Amino acid sequence: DKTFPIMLNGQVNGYACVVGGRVFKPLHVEGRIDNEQLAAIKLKKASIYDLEYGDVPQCMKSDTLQYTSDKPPGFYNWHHGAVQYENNRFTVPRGVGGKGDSGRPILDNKGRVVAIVLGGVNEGSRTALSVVTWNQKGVTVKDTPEGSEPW
Amino acid sequence: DKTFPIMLNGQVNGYACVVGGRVFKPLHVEGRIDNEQLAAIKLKKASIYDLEYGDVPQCMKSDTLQYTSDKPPGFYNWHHGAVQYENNRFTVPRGVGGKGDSGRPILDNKGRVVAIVLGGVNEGSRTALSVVTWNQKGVTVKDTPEGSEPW
Repeated sequence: DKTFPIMLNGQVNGYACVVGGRVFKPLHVEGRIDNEQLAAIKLKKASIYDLEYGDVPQCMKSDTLQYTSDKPPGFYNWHHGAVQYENNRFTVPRGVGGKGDSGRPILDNKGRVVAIVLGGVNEGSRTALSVVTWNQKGVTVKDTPEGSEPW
Repeated sequence: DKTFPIMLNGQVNGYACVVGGRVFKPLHVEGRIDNEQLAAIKLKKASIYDLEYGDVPQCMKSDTLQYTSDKPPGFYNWHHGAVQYENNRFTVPRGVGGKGDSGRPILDNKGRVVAIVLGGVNEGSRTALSVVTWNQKGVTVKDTPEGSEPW
C-alpha cells in the first residue's frame, strides 16, 4: 500500500493515496506531493472532483482493489480502527475525524477501498463524513452530509 | 570510491563514476546526476566521447588510479565478479552485461581502472563489450566489437 502525505512547507497538509486502476491524489488541498515519481505527473481535476489521473508506469499499477456495490454494515478497517455502518458513514468517535488529515481511504476488511473521505468534520454526538464512491452500479458519486468540512 | 547512478525520473538510468585526475560521467545517456557537488558542473562532450570534464575541487581529486599499458590476461575486479582476458573484453557470463547499467568501470585488482564500458550487449555464447581505454601509449581510444549496444 502506498498512502502518502502531501508536503506543504515541509509538513503534512494532505494525504495522497494510490488506488487500483488509477493513481489518486486528493486535489482539494495543495502542496508538493512527497513522492518523486508522482512529482512529474500532469493534473486532471474536474469541477467538483479532486482526483489525480493515473500516470504511474504499469509496474506498480493497481496498488489496491476497488470496491463494488452491496455495502455491508460490517467492519471496514480505517486508519483509526474499524468502522461499522451501512446507511451512511460510520459513527466515528468524537474528536476523531477533525481536520488536517485530508485524503484518507476507508477500506474493506477484504482489501477493497469502499470510499474516499472528502470531509465531514462533525455530525453531532457521533460523526459521519462526506465521502465519494460508486453510486449503485459503479458511479463515482460524492455524498456530503450537512455540516461537512474537509478532515 | 565514488561510483554514482544517474537520476532520471527518480530511478537509475546511468552510472557516473569519478576517476583519477579527472571526474568522469558517461554522457551517452542523460538524466540528472544524483550528486549535488556535480550538479553545478559544465559539460564537455566531444563528437564520439561522452566524458565529463573534471571540475571537482582538488580535495577529492583523483579518486582512483588510472591504468597504464601492458594488459595482463589476469583477473580484473568487476561489479559482478572478476574478469580474465587479454585479447579483448572478458567472456562475461550470459545474461550479465545486458542493458540499463551504463557507465561501469572495470578496475585492475591493484586499483587501476583498466577501461570504461560503453556498450557491448552480446557477443555470442559468451559476451565481450565495447569499451574505451589507453590505446598502446596512453591514448584514450574506444574499441567496439560488432553487435555492441550500451549496457
